[PDB]
Amino acid sequence: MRLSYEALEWRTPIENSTEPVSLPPPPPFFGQERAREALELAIRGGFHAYLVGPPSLGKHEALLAYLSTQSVETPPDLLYVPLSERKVAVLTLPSGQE
Amino acid sequence: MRLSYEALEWRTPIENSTEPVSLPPPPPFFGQERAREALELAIRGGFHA
Amino acid sequence: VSLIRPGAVHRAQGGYLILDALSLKREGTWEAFKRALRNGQVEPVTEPQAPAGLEVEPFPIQMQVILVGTPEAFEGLEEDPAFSELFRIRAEFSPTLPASPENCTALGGWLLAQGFQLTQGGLTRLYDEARRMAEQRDRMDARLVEIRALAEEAAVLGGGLLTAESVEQAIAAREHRSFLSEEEFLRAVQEGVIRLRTTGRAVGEVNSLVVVEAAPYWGRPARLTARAAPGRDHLISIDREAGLGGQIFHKAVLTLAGYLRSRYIEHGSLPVTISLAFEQNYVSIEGDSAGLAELVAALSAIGNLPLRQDLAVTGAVDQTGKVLAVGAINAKVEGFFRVCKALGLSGTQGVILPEANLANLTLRAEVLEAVRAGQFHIYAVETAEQALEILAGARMEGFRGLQEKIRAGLEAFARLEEGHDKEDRE
Amino acid sequence: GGQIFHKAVLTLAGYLRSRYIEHGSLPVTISLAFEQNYVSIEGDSAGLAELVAALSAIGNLPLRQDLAVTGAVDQTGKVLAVGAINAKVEGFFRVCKALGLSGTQGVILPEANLANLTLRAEVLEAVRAGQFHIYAVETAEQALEILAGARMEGFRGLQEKIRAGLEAFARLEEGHDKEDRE
Amino acid sequence: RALAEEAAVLGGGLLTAESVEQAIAAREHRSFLSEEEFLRAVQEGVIR
Amino acid sequence: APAGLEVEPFPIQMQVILVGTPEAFEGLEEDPAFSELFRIRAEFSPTLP
Repeated sequence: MRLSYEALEWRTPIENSTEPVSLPPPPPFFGQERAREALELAIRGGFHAYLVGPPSLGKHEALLAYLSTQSVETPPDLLYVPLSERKVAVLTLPSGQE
Repeated sequence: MRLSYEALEWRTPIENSTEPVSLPPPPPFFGQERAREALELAIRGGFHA
Repeated sequence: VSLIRPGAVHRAQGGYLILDALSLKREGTWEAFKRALRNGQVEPVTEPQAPAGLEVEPFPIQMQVILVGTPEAFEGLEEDPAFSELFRIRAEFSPTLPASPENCTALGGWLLAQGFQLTQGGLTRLYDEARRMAEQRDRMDARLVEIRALAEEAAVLGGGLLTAESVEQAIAAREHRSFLSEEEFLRAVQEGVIRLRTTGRAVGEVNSLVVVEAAPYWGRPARLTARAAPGRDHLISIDREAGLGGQIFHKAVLTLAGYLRSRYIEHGSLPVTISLAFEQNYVSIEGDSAGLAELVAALSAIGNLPLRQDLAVTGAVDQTGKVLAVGAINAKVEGFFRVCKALGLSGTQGVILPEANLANLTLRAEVLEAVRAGQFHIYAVETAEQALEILAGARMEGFRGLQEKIRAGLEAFARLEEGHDKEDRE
Repeated sequence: GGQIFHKAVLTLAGYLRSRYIEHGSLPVTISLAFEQNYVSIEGDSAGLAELVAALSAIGNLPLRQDLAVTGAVDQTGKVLAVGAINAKVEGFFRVCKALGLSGTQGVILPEANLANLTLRAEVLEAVRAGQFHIYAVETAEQALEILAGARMEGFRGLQEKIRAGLEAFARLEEGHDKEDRE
Repeated sequence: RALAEEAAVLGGGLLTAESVEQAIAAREHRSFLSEEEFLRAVQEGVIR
Repeated sequence: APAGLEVEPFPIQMQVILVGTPEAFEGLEEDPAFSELFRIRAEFSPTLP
């Protein structure tokens, strides 16, 4: 059957192009709800996780933007302490104690 | 069909062969407007091309 | 103790370690890293030629490891049952996002956060171009890096402001920079080196649309031919049997043979052997998906039907005759429209593509404006019968219809083979 | 690859089988061989020379040796373009001149290559003097009728002569089958 | 144990039936991408 | 040399313009990173009008 223009016209109708537009930035992983929910599960539970997706998806950018917004309990300070010149143990301390 | 000499004659008709030519140098990438415009875009925007 | 240089693990305590599985298999460190995760502990690398070293107690690991990579890069790690044992959570980034005005506003906000200045028209045009790059009308491409690069190019051409016209200029420049192969093709077609009939009728010759894989994405027409000979039911696809291809029963060849045999049973022996070939090469063939062009060309050759060369034919066909979707339909249609334009539009050229690809059709604005002008008619079909009826112009009904002429041709081939078999018994 | 199909062989077989359906079970096997080697074969395109030689062998057609032939052909019979038409035409013209031109030496090249003919000054001068001839063809029928010197249809029509040769092969095979009854 | 962990995180401290259902649903939903694409293609008519 | 200076990496603020035959870039074009870094393609048409 012979397709008409209207069934073929897919360009969104341009209304105005003479003024700049200001919009709030969208939340990280916008329209990517699967990744958001999986990351929330992997973060609250502290599970290891892995992101998959086609290249050039900005996985690194969006992931780092989302992770920085997360708040985590203050990590303890971990540091190598030498009990001798051959034995070096690992010492854990409250935050800011090292 | 037998092609005529006129149809197969492709050499530019040589008019003068006795005087030197004086022509200004052509713009860089002459006849390569695709490459020229691509490099224009790569230069104004500072992308890696 | 003071020469211990902290690595990745020594900085993510209580935090998140973001890794690249591609690197993990490229540097072969995945085995050691997986062992460390198993142990929940790790030691710094010790040089095996320094006996006077440090027996450092393994550094404890308390952190979320979040691997990052492509779906292809993770099969190299999914063999290990420990891999699914460690990383229980898989977050799959959808390659496409729902193309809704909310997502358009989100895209605009994201671009503004990137530092671009764009007018509303520019945002609309970028959103349309993203939808086209995803090659579906209602799913915009999620590859925000590519959208960011396209916006960069449009800003450079627009002086800094992503006005709509700047975005069309950037898209046109993107096409134009990698347009050299198509420039050579069109120049050859005009010069007559590559003669593609874009006018009139031809028997057995169809103008298929192929994507060159001797080059990046560029749809261009290729004149596909099919000739019928009286003999066996064997179907030879020359482009799929140019070598080490006749010992493999290609799914496309068997699909065409099945449709042809089961569609016509009054001579169900299929007294006709069909030779399918492409004029010239630069033609890349799937070899696993029979093309609607091949089927219609074979049917025209069998029934001696003059198919229109005006209308290109694309689509993957199933043995029931149900025309399936084909990847990169936009490139094929744009290529054929370009070739028609170079030879000049006669107002009758067009493209026949499956109805399934209707949701994949996002054509360049030139093609759309040509369509609205009644100069380039996009025909969508459901089954091969509709496409054949459109090419021949006539229907499957009435006296001297397409079905009747195909039956007559098969009958002529059958009687010729019967006479030949009479010669083999006398 | 003596057990591997070739695009050239399949192309020629398809053309020949399609063009003569009154003997669809093509009764004749044709051997294509290049006298002398130094012949570097494309192996991906069947030259018009191969097709016209096969046709003359089928129909017992005396082809003119004055004219060379070049060009690839599809399985429909449409004479396509080939690379470096200049070199081939110049080579044939040199070979003709070394043996002495007679004004009937010539080349059969596809009209597709017309946008590539950049022949040397000597060849162009020979053409202008009517000593060397370039014939441009589009379909194998035109090249065959040019070489054979007669038209496809009518008295001693080349199509009719090829049909007669194929019918002779068919009747010979029938006579051989007469011995297969025993 | 892994599924119970996932349920506990969604419940916070308890493996209630709702938490187990949510954890199983999330297990299906995280690797649901291929089937999501398949169903979207079917609805859009790309695959009929 | 175990006396290596802890040299700070030198920042890069330049446009890299690769040059080579279409054959040479076929190997590099395979990489998903190459298309991400070098995205302006300047092609030299082997013929001019």
